[PDB]
Amino acid sequence: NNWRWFDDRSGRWCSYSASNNSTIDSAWKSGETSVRFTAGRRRYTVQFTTMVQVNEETGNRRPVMLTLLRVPRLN
Amino acid sequence: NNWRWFDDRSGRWCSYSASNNSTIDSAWKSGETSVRFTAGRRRYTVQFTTMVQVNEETGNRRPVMLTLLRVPRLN
Amino acid sequence: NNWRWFDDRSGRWCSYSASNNSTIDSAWKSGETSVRFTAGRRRYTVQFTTMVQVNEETGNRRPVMLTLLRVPRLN
Amino acid sequence: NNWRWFDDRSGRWCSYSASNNSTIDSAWKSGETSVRFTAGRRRYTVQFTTMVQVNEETGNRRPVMLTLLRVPRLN
Ligand SMILES: O=C(O)CN1C(=O)c2ccc(C(=O)O)cc2C1=O
Ligand SMILES: O=C(O)CN1C(=O)c2ccc(C(=O)O)cc2C1=O
Ligand SMILES: O=C(O)CN1C(=O)c2ccc(C(=O)O)cc2C1=O
Ligand SMILES: [Cl-]
Ligand SMILES: [Cl-]
Ligand SMILES: [Cl-]
Ligand SMILES: [Cl-]
Ligand SMILES: [Cl-]
Repeated sequence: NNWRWFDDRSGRWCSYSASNNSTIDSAWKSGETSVRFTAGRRRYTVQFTTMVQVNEETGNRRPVMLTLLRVPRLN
Repeated sequence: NNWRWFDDRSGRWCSYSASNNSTIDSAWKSGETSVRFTAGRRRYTVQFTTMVQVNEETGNRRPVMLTLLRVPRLN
Repeated sequence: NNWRWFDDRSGRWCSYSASNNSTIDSAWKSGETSVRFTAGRRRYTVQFTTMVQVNEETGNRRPVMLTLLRVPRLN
Repeated sequence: NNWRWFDDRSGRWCSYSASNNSTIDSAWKSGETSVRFTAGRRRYTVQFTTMVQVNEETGNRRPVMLTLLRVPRLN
């Protein structure tokens, strides 16, 4: 679960479901500029060119981030 | 201009001023867990452990992001 | 796909097979410090703390790298 | 500091001198596709499009890497 979306109501970064994270990450690795996914009766588009998620039912925009692991890894 | 903060009023990622971007990036590269800066006579702290900017007067939290350069570089 | 090992004979970075790349990347995302994989019966270990692949039949150490895609993505 | 070159005699990644690391990192941040630097009587070019250091006299190719900081930062 490496992708996150920001919830401005709670003021915290939130995780995607395992399947939505996998849909987003597969599109990210394939070079697509955007990806759609469904969660709890809403369709969303993650726009990779702006790092913003758009709720396609309401139009609400929430920022997204990709977590990055340290290189090299610590012992 | 590698650091950005999300403005939920405009629905867009926003750039820091050149000096605030430099202040934030120098603290990021030094391994600090947070950094202080001011903009428009207001004080903020960027918390690197949560990737959020905190308005010190209101407590309002806005997300932040670091732009990343491709490795390897494209020709 | 995203992991590469350096071939000193040819002087080039080389891709892994889709299956070996998936094995390495799953272990990378799970926080493991190392991962074993095979190319047929030939055994290898990728040591994430040193970013080196050890050929477990010859003992030869080849460096490894993880490709990093640009954030945000270009249009 | 943050750039490293692979020493296949010892089988390990090695650091650049502080000045060579600064020269490489300044060219990296400026969008250049390559950078030249010296170490005593040795002359090198780091090719960012292939992540390889080339000895200008002999053509010997040593792979390079850029260390990456975790995002978000750990406490
Ligand atoms: O729709 C809203 O108000 C807020 N919201 C999102 O932005 C979002 C993104 C992904 C998932 C998921 O389960 O993967 C759930 C949600 C969710 O509830
Ligand atoms: O939260 C607010 O008060 C709104 N707001 C910010 O969050 C912020 C951060 C950076 C700069 C800058 O000039 O570098 C300006 C602003 C700004 O207008
Ligand atoms: O000459 C060798 O055996 C290998 N070798 C290099 O490729 C190299 C590159 C930069 C520096 C430095 O001091 O910045 C040191 C060396 C070094 O020792
Ligand atoms: Cl939403
Ligand atoms: Cl090598
Ligand atoms: Cl070998
Ligand atoms: Cl000499
Ligand atoms: Cl050399």
